[PDB]
Amino acid sequence: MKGQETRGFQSEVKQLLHLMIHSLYSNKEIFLRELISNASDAADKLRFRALSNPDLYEGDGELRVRVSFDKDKRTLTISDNGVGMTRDEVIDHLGTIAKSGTKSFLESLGSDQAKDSQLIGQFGVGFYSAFIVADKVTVRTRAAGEKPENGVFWESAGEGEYTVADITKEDRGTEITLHLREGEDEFLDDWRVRSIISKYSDHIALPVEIEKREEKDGETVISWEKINKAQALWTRNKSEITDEEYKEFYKHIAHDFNDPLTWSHNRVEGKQEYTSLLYIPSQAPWDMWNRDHKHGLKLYVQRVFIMDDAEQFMPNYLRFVRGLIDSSDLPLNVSREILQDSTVTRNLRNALTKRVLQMLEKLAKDDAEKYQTFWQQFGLVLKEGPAEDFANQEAIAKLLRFASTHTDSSAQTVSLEDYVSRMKEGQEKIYYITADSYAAAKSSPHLELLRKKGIEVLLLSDRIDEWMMNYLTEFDGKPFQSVSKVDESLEKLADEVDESAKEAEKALTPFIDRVKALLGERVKDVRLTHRLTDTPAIVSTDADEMSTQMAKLFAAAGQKVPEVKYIFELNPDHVLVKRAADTEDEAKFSEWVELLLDQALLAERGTLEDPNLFIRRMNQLLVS
Amino acid sequence: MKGQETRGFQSEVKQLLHLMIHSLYSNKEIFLRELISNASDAADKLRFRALSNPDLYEGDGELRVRVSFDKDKRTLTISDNGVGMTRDEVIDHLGTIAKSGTKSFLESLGSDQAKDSQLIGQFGVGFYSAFIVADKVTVRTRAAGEKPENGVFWESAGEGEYTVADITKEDRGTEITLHLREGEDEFLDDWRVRSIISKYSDHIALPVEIEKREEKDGETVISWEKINKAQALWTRNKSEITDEEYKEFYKHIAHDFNDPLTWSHNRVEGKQEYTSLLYIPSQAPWDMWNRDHKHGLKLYVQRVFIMDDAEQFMPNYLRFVRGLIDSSDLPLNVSREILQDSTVTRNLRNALTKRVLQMLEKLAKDDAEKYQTFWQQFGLVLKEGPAEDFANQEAIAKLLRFASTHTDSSAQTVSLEDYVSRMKEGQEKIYYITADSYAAAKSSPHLELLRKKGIEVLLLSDRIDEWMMNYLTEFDGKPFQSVSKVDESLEKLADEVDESAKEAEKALTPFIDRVKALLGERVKDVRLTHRLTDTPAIVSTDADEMSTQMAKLFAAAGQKVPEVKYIFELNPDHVLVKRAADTEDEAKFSEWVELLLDQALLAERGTLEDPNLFIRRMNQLLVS
Amino acid sequence: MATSTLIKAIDGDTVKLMYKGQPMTFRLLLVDTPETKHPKKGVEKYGPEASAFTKKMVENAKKIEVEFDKGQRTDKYGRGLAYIYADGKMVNEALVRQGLAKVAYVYKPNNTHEQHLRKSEAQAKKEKLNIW
Repeated sequence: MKGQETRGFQSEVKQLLHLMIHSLYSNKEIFLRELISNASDAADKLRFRALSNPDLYEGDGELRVRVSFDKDKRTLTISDNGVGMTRDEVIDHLGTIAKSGTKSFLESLGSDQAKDSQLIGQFGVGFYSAFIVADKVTVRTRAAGEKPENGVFWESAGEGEYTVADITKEDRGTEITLHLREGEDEFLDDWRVRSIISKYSDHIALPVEIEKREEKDGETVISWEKINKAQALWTRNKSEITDEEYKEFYKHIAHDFNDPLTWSHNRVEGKQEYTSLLYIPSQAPWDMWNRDHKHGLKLYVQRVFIMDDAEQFMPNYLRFVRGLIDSSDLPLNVSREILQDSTVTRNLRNALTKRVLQMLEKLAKDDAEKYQTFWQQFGLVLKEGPAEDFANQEAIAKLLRFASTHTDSSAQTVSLEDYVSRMKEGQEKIYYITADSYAAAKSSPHLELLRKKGIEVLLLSDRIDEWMMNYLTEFDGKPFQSVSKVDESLEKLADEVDESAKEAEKALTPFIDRVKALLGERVKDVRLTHRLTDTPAIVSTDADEMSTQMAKLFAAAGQKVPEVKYIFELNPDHVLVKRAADTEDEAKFSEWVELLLDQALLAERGTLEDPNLFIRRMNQLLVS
Repeated sequence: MKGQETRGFQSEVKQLLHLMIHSLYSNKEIFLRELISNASDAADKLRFRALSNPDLYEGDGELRVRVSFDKDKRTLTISDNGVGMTRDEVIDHLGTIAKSGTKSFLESLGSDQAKDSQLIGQFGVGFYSAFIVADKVTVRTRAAGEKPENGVFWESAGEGEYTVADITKEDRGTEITLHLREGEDEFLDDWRVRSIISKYSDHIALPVEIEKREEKDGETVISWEKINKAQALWTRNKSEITDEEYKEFYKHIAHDFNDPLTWSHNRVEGKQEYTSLLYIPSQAPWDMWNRDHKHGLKLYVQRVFIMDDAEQFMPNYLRFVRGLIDSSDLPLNVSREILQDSTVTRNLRNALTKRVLQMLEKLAKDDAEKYQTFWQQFGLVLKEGPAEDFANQEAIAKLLRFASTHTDSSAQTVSLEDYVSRMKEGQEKIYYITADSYAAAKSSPHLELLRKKGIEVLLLSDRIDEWMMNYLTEFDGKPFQSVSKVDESLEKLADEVDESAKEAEKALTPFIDRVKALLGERVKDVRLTHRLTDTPAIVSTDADEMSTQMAKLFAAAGQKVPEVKYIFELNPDHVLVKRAADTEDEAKFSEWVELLLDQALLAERGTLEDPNLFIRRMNQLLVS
Repeated sequence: MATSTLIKAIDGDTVKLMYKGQPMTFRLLLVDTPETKHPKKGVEKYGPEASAFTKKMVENAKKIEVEFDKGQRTDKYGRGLAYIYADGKMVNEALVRQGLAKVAYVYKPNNTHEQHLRKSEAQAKKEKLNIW
């Protein structure tokens, strides 16, 4: 018996506070998971640096991570023979996880400790999670190959401080003795540690061995038996790999801990032989629009590590992809400038571009809810897609999700695919209403006309959607119906006008004469017609913005065109013109009339002859 | 300069088109003016070259122009003994009047060919006028010091093309042979031509002789009779010069054909020998706001031309004053550098500026008509006057004319001295108001408070006035005052703003937080400033259009720049912002804030990004 | 969700096709097959509106660039001298010292006091006696 009565948890902004949501993980053992994940990236750094100096092995070639456990003192001791950590990698990173001032980018200049967000994404997760179940975490590390006396002692019990002291350890790699709290004996029980280790260690290439100690009379046999499959997730059989081992390997190679929506483990041989394993994050990275990486693929050449977070294997449009790539054909002496310049990496990243296409298209058809999560985190990124490659824009348009009139929500749940299913009989034209603001899309009157006839509309309300609009003129052999104008097609059909009848027009005739002679030659003509809408005044146009774009049109007078002075039309019935008609007094008659004028001009230009004429009359009727 | 590639037909009225229309002049014989004009300045350029080397006279000590006429062949040959015209001085001059591609200053850089319009102002009038009476114009020059073998040929029938070649002309100077049109035999009559010689040449320094030959049976007698006095207008008796000679000589030295408003012919004799002759133009020259010169006087030293467009004798304050100054005191070998730095030439410029003071202050009382025409064309530049010299500030303020609420005309006629009489009992302060545009500022009805109080306010819609006024703090004891705004925004120190201080700011801090998160990145920054005023909010700027015209101010993003996103500062005290803070409702909260945003934005841009949204707001709130 | 028809249509005024960007990024995505360029347009219908109320506003003037008339003139004479050259001797900012602008305003005072007292003396006279 428990009884889950009531709930409620709403928290956003700042990475650290979002880490604390899945810090608990409903497991606690997420600490041991992430701890060995750093020992995997330590083994990575070692095998890379071993290409520049094999002295790092110190003779001992056994690269492994060993977990020993004690009941008496209550200490869980995880010790890898990786690169370890230098005095730098401890003080300049673990110190910046404690009190220093990394903030989000940096306390002072906002640049120096900019590259600690990547480092907190990995090591920062294991830090707090360790202290969830550990009373004390003692890190006694030593850099492999480098002098034993430059070994680093580190101590904290979870406070915003660190006790750092230089010690000697002839053993290379990192040795972390976590004094677990009394009660956390589970992580010190053999069977439990077996299940815990295996769950993540199977994604890890580095053999994770355990203290199989037999404590018998005289026979106190200490043996180290590997609980992991001891095989790198990209090179082992996809049949042996379960879906979680992918999700868990992501957290290592991405320097993260979130659950990826989907992945793509494909091997491609030929001239360019590589094994690719890409993923799709459930989060938008902090550094998405920053000049540093949080996207990228960990470069391996022939199962050996070179560099992490290498975005050089992925186009900037596909920056949403996170994973790794093991090229067996690529040079082992390769560098980031080789990756930027050399043609082999250009053809390699284009060979990875298609792995992205399959992974997205699948996720789209498979689970559009996960693809909706992807789209609301990485939409702006994929919006560059149809705007670059207009050739395959139809194929990318299946991936494109827009906000529509299907709901009054800002959620881009409706697709061009969804719309194909929503299409009416005879409908060859997909109706679009475009705006750089969501509230400006909601300022559209054309919506009421679509509402009456029962045909569906896209509410384009994003910044970079206008860039794709330069190319996205057709999808699936079906053109778009742009709301670009209202036209004189309804010329003599203007009878369906509520009750704006000739009774009103008899009272309009003196009003017409007064307005035309009040405005004079700054307007072409003031015609009183029956446009309903919430707009009290609207204009009629001849050609391109009346005449603001052509040859003959500017050949009329040159200066702005005389014809361009728009045809000032009003709604006699609408309360603004009606309250303007109630006011016969010249001062306030001209206040209303010239207001409605520059309002209509503002609608068909965006710019005014006199902005201050308008802004006086506009703000004055709002205030007085 | 190496132009080419410039295809863009858009030129009308600007100089050349306005020249051709009034180069007809209903007169025809206006050609004969410009021919002798070019002959006088040519002989005067030989006088300048003679200072640089006497050998360039080619043996001729007597420099004059000799008109001759062939009645039968219908060709009129005006040949001067001037400098002539060098080969490049024919090609890059007459050729640029016919076919080249000068645009205005240069099609390429807009600088190199800027001295084309200087030549078109005189010789372009002479070109058109010539082809009115002439079917064909054939130019044969030979430059001073250049051997007869380097004689130059130019030929055109009035087309958009020319024929330039090298010929032999043993005579130095210029030979203009106009083949008159069939019927135009009027200008082949000796008595006719001599009457037209005297009519123009009388105000010209260069002796104009005519071919008096007696070609009888066997008797080929040849003589030359000078019809002109052969003395300079400026050096001849002031009372012997008629008004018409001043007016037409203005047109000569101004490179124009309009009438001057007024003039002043003076001579100064004794210690410092200089004759001064200044004219006031009726129309603003094209160079008024351009980087090449037509402002200033013509420098002569002892009836010898040195340089045209010499603004060394006349400041930017009087740049519009066009005429000339001859000095028998200053050196013949005087340099453009000596003209700026020398004390003798400073005394020249000082006496000339004071002589224009005597002309302008007279002209105010002499003809308020011509003085009002003067100020509305030239007073924009004259307005630098006080705000460059504090010593004469009061005496320049006597020349300063502004606009005031005397009349709703944009004609700036009213002086400060006028305002001093026009002051009321206890009206010690000169009420002024600066503006961007007269029509814009006139649309403001707030000034009706000053109407009923019976105060008059200075209307300022100039560009440079806002700077000039910074020193124009007081005139005649009366201190100037801005009625732009004053209130409790400072009252004692800061916070004396009704009571909008810390207590308000407790509610304003989560308000700023909400607004900046609502707009996201649409705006740079949003503040609550306690400028009480009668306006709800105001946007602030760094530089021009915030940042939409400078290097760093475009090098930020590259689109419309994050800097260009205006700083939105509201008054929390204002009743509309009280109602905006009273609104907890999401859609209406944002609507109020964004109303004041696009309100202030439209006041500083004259343009909205998405107009329909802001219009829909005023429509809804006013229809209700 | 979908409101009966489909469309949650809302307020209306005017419409414009959004645009500001066209040159951006580099070139690298899928393959060669260039053909998605074929637009369309059309409009032929108008509907009614339901917006009719009258609220109250809070009267107050408005600031900006200001110029206008009155109807008034008169003149003087005296002073007159000129010599300068546009350089940078008196190129600087200041303007205004102090002024009036006391046109009109509505002042609202408030203050109250009641308060009272009572106090009086009495007239005590002396007795008189006379004899023969």
